[PDB]
Amino acid sequence: KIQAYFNETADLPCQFANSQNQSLSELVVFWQDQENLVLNEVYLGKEKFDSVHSKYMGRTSFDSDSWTLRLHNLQIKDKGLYQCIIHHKKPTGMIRIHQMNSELSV
Amino acid sequence: KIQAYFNETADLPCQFANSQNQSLSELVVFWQDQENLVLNEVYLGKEKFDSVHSKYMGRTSFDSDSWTLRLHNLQIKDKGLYQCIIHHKKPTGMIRIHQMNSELSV
Amino acid sequence: KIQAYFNETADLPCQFANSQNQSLSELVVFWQDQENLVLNEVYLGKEKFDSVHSKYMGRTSFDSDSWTLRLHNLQIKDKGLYQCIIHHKKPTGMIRIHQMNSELSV
Amino acid sequence: KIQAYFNETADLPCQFANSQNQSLSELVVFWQDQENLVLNEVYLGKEKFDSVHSKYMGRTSFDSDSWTLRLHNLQIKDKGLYQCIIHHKKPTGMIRIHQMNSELSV
Amino acid sequence: KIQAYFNETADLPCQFANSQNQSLSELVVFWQDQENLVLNEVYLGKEKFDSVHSKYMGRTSFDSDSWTLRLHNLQIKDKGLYQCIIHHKKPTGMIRIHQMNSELSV
Amino acid sequence: KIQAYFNETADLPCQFANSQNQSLSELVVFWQDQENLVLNEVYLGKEKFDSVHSKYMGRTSFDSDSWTLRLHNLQIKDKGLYQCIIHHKKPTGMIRIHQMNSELSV
Amino acid sequence: YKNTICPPRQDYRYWYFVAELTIGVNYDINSTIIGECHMSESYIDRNANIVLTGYGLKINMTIMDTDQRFVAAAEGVGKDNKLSVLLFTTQRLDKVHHNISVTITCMEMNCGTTKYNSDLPESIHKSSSCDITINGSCVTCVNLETDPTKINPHYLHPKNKYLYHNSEYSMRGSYGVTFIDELNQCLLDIKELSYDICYRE
Amino acid sequence: YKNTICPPRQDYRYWYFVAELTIGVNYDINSTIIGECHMSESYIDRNANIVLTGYGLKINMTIMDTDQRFVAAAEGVGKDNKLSVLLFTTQRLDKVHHNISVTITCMEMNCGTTKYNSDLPESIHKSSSCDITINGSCVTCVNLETDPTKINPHYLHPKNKYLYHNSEYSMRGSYGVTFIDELNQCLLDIKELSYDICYRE
Amino acid sequence: YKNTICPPRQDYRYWYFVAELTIGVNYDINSTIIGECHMSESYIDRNANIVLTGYGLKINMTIMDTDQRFVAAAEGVGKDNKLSVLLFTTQRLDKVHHNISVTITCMEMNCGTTKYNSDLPESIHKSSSCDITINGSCVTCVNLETDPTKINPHYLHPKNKYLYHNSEYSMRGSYGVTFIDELNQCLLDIKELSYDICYRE
Amino acid sequence: YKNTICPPRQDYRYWYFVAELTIGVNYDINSTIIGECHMSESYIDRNANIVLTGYGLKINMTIMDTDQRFVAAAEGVGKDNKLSVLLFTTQRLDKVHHNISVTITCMEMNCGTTKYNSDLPESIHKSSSCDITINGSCVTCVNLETDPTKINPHYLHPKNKYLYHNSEYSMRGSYGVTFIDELNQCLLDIKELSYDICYRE
Amino acid sequence: YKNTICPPRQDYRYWYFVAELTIGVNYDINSTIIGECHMSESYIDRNANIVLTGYGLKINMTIMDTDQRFVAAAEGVGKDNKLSVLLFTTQRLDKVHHNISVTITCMEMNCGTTKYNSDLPESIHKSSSCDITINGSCVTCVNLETDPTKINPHYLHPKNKYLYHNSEYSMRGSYGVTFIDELNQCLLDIKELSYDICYRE
Amino acid sequence: YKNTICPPRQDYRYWYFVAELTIGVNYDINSTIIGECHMSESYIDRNANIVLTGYGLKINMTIMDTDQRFVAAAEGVGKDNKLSVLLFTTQRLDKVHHNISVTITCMEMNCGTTKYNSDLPESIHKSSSCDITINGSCVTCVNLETDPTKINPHYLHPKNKYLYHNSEYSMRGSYGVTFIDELNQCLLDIKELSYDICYRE
Repeated sequence: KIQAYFNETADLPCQFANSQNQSLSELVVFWQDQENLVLNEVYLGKEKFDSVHSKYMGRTSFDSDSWTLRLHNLQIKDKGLYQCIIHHKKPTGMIRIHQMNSELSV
Repeated sequence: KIQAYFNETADLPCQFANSQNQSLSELVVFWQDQENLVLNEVYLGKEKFDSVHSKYMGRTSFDSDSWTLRLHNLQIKDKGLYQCIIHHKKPTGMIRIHQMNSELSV
Repeated sequence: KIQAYFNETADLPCQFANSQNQSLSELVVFWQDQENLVLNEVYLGKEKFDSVHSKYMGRTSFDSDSWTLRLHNLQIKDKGLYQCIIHHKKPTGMIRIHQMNSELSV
Repeated sequence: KIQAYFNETADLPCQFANSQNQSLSELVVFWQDQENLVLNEVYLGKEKFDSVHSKYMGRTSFDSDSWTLRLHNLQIKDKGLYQCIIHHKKPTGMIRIHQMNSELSV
Repeated sequence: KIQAYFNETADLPCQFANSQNQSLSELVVFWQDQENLVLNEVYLGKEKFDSVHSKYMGRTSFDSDSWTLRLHNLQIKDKGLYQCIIHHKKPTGMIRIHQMNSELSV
Repeated sequence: KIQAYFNETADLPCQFANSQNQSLSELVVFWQDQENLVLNEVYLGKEKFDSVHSKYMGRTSFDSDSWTLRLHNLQIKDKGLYQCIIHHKKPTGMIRIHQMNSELSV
Repeated sequence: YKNTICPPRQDYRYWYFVAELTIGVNYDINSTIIGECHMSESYIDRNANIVLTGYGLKINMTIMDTDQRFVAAAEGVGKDNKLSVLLFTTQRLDKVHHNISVTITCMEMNCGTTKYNSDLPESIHKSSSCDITINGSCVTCVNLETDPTKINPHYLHPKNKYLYHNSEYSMRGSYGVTFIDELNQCLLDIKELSYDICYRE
Repeated sequence: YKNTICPPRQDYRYWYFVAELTIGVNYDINSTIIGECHMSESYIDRNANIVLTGYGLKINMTIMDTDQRFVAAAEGVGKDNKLSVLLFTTQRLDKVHHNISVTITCMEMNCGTTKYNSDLPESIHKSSSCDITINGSCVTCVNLETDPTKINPHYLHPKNKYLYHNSEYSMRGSYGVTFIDELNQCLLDIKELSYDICYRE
Repeated sequence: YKNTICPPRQDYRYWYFVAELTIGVNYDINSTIIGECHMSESYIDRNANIVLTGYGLKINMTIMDTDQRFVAAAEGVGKDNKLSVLLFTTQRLDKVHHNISVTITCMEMNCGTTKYNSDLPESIHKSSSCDITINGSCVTCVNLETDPTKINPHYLHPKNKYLYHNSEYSMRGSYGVTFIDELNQCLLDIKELSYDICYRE
Repeated sequence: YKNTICPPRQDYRYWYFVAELTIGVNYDINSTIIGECHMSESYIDRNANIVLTGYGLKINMTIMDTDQRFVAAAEGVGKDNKLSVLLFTTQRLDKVHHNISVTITCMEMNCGTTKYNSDLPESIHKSSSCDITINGSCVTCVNLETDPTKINPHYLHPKNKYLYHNSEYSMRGSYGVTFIDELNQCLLDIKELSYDICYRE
Repeated sequence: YKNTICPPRQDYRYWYFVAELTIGVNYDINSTIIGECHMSESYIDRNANIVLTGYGLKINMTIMDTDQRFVAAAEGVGKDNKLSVLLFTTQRLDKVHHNISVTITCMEMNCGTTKYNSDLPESIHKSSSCDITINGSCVTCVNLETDPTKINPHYLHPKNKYLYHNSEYSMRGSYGVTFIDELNQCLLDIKELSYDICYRE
Repeated sequence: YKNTICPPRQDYRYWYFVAELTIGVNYDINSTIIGECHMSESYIDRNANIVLTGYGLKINMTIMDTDQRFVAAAEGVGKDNKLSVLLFTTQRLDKVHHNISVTITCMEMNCGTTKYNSDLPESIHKSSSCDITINGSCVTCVNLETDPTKINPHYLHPKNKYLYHNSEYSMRGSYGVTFIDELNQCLLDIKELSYDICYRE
């Protein structure tokens, strides 16, 4: 697993290899907690905030070039493991293609 | 049904058509009440009084020409329907050939 | 049945017709009460007293010519019917050939 | 559904298209309430009042040209939906051919 | 059965006929009580005292010529019947050949 | 069984005949108590002390030439029978080849 | 369109009281036995037939030219060795009198060959006839009231079934025969009477 | 018209007391056993036949030229090793005496070949005869009262059945044989007696 | 890809309320009998068929050109001899009105040949038709509401099953016929009503 | 006339105490087991035969030239591994001594071929003989008292059956064999003894 | 020497938690029914196969090139119409990822032909694939976790059996597909969940 | 005369404690299950054979050139996954050591081909040998004590049977094999142990 450091800024990377070399334009990219509350939601390149829980509301930023979510304002409570899930949205059906679990200790 | 009038003399007719045109010499001719007590009994032309109930004992007369029983001394109690039964006595077995039900209101 | 008269002497006859015309020398001839107590017992012409009840002990006499038991000293008690039984003693087996029931009123 | 206006006069139309183009002379035309009490009854062109409930007794008028029942003297109670039923009376059997449900708010 | 006399000396004989005419050298000869306690025991001509009950211990004598056990010092208690048992000892198996029951009243 | 003498030094021999004439270099040679606590353990010629119980810890010596365990400092408690077990260690599986039970009374 | 008979079934519930058969016997029957009567029905060529085995009697009664089939029967024993039989068909689809044939044959006690055979005329309206024949000397009296206007009050109907009976005097029929020198007396006492529904059909 | 026999059935209810068979035996029977007696009936060519297996005895009794068939039997054990058999047919349709044949064969204890064979004459009116034959030495006495005027008071009839017996002395019959040197004594004590109805038929 | 029917099974749990059949009869049915109704289903060549035997009636109703099969039925008896039938299929995969054929044939009481045969037009939207035919004179009224928007409150569904019904007025259908000179009155009282689920299928 | 055997039957009630077989064994039998013994009877060509399976032993005992057949047996276990067998036939029709053959074969524990075979002479009156043969080394002692004058007091007879035994010393028979160097001791303790009636026949 | 599969047996007790199949449906399943699920196992040519009939679904899942056979399954119904299936094989004899094929075919409610067919890639380590095909439109979501590291706490194991599960993250596998425009949500609530062990095998 | 084997029977009561087989396994068996063990016996050509199915193991043990046949077995589970088997034959008719062959094949958990095959020498007196072969990797230890002088105190014998065991050290035999790098430890804890008698034979 991958961990992050103390109370400045946490970096959670998906580390998607992208072996099929497909673009981010058709890719559902999102993060979630060990208690399964959504952190961010990238639907087709636009961040969606409707499913984001109020605890992480307006706290997370996303970097598309490094495929990394930056969590700001670390607390004592958020020591759980965070997993990022990458679906590939297809009109016939949305298929999960990648998932990874990282840790976070502050 | 056939009814009769007030407290003078009641006439109950059998109204046997006698289509076989047989004589009264071999014919069991008798009358009875709604509670089934025998009024008269003509066995072979001779009146038999052994089965006559004590309530109608020596009160009824019989007319062979009109085939009619005359009940005398009408009471308040005897308002029931009276039925006359005509059997044809045969040595092999006695067969009922006619029955009729008349009424009586006084 | 056959009855007898008052308190002098009762005569109970067997009235055996003896159609086979056999002699009394081989014939078991005896009498008994309604309560089945033996009165007399003629085995082969000799009276046997061992099975005679004590009530009729030494009270009955027997006449072979008329085949009749004479009961003496009539009492009030002995008003029952008396039956006489005649067996034909054969060495293969003793066969009852005649029985008769008489009455006795005193 | 079709509704009507306030406390002056309600108009409930059947709106029968009459695609078979048959006359009103053989047609059972009637109206009823949500609690299923008969308002009017046109049997063969003559209004029948025997099945009309006492609540609508002598209150409803009928127009054959517009096929419309006019309900007068609107109350607070009669806010329910009213349905009109058109049977086609045939001697072999009476067949319902049309029904419609209208509303009424006052 | 065979009995014996009063309080001097009892003689219990086996009365073995010895029809096979075999000698006493191979013969188990012994006596016992109604309660089945051993009196004497002659195994191959030598008296054995190990199975002799203490009540008859040193009280019985044996005579080989007459085949008779002499019981001395008669008591009131020993009025039971005494039986003598003669086995024929064979190395394959010991076979009882004779038994007899005598009585004893004193 | 084989016993030993009083409170000086006990000698427990295995008395392995060694009919296969194999060397001690591949042989698991050990001793144990009636309550099955290990006394010594010779694995491939080197004594192993990890499974030796603390009661016999540093108390037993071993002689390879006579194949005999010398138990020093005899107590009152160690009067039980001692058994020596000789396994033949093979890489496919360790096979017990000899066992013997000796006694010890002090 | 014509009104026809209903198809057969195992358990019929709509019963019509068709007949009151009232055989008197000269041998002792003391009481109504539960599960004694056994009936067999048939409907062949517009003729209804019921055969009743019970209380020492077998009753073979057939009705000619009917749209009815016998579906039920209840037998009961009155005082003075009288046997009352209540018979039930499906429904009355015609208002005409039907010809009746009864065979009363004696199973136990007094048994024999054809003691009696006659055609009993219908007492009221004289439209029909009852061909009766009695096989044995065990019968004192026979009374048969076809389509009676009154049920016996001592007969209790089953709860799951429905009972209909005649209400018109014009449909009534009376047939009667006595072999004992006593006028009438075929009628039941109706004082202490109990009925049992017969087993089959 | 002729009065005939009734047809056979599984369970007969109108019984007529025809005979009182009173075999005495010399072996010990101590009490009446429930469910011990087994009877088999036959009615072939106007001859009634009953075979009774029980209490160490088999009784094959046939009556010639009768309109009766054996329908029931009750066996009971009295004191002094006496065996009383009560027999019941359908009904008495003739007032004539019938010839009787009894075969008493011994099943257990004293068994053998034909110990006895004779024709016992009827004691009263001398009209009939009883061909008796005894297969074994187990019989001391035989008493047979055909159509008795009195039932044993110790015999209880079943509630659902009906019992009739003779009332005339002219129809009584007595047959008896003794093989032991004691006059009579075939009769039961009738002090402590119990009867069992036999199993089959 | 096309949405098709589900395969048959012994016990179906997802029921769709398809029809409310409301036969009135002129013979007496007093109450709802538990275990009375018996239904038989068939789905052959896109035609659903249910045959209902019960309360003196047999109902052979088939629906043409459907992707539904009849899986359940509940029959109940209201006051004034009214018979309400609730019918349930699998699921509604089409929003088109289907043609209906009902055969109401009378098993008991008034029985006969084809009393009635007609095509009842659909009352609302006039898209379909009901070929009704009535075999017997035992029917006063027929009411059939295809895809009703309301269940009867007196019908209790089983706990392990699931019920769905129509919610749109555009899918409702009404067919009705009366043979008695009374307007409507086919409707149930809905005061004291009890339903029984039919036995088979 | 000749006195013969009785015919076979399923359940015999008149038993005659014929023999007391008293096998001692050297293996441990601790108590009498209910339902352990199984007997099989045969009577072929005037030879009675009983085969007893139980308590580790099979006993095939036949009696030659007899009018008796074995009908019952009761086995019991005494102290010191002694096995007492009580045997019962029908009846004693002859007062002559019969020749006896016993085969004692060992089912479990010590099993083998013919360990012993001899003719044991009858101890009292020397009229008969017992051909004994023992198949196995499991037998210490054999005692057989043919027609004993005394029953064991520990044997309880069934209530429905009857028991007879010999009363004359002239009909007694004793056969005995020991294979252990101890005089007699074949006899039971008769202190705490219980008998079980064997299962079949 | 090679480590092979174990032979088949009727009742297996050593279970290995292989998979967590989490079908979401769009029709109403309200609760877990005892005795609802029925499973059929097969192991032919190194391919394990389990067919699960229950809750309106049939699941035909086969694993290719394995030394495991499906021995158990437990189905449970969560909130929002989610169906969790727990699957158990014998033992894990290889540490390699296996290719998976799931056929989810809809038995009732929404039924049809092949709505979906795809190869779902394994989410973590991308070594295997899941050939999924869905026969019907009754499936909202599919989640399959092959060799999970955690059992559901709401699943109670039988007392006589033994349970083993994966403990390494490297052996975990995740396959998922959604057909409804909602991210994830295939997961169970795990608040009020009950599991039933399927019937056969 | 020669001392031979006893004939076979369904239920043997004289048992001889022949062997103490003490397989240790590496998979979890937690307790002794009532009715788990199933044994099959054979005695063909002077070779005794017992096959034991239970606790995930099948044990095929045969003894060559014996006059004994396996009649009973009791299996029990000790701590640390140890399986103790107690075996019982008829009787010891020879005082010679017999050659032993054990096949321990693994039914569940770790299954495979022939992991082990060797001839274990007898530890004391070295007269015999044990051809052991182990089909699977599920066995840690095997201990076999042939004719032990002591029964396990935790084994309760049935009340109706009798138990005998060896009392001489010269008839003792020890065979042992370990596959785990721990001296001995095959022995049971004998602290909390329960035995179950196997089902068949």
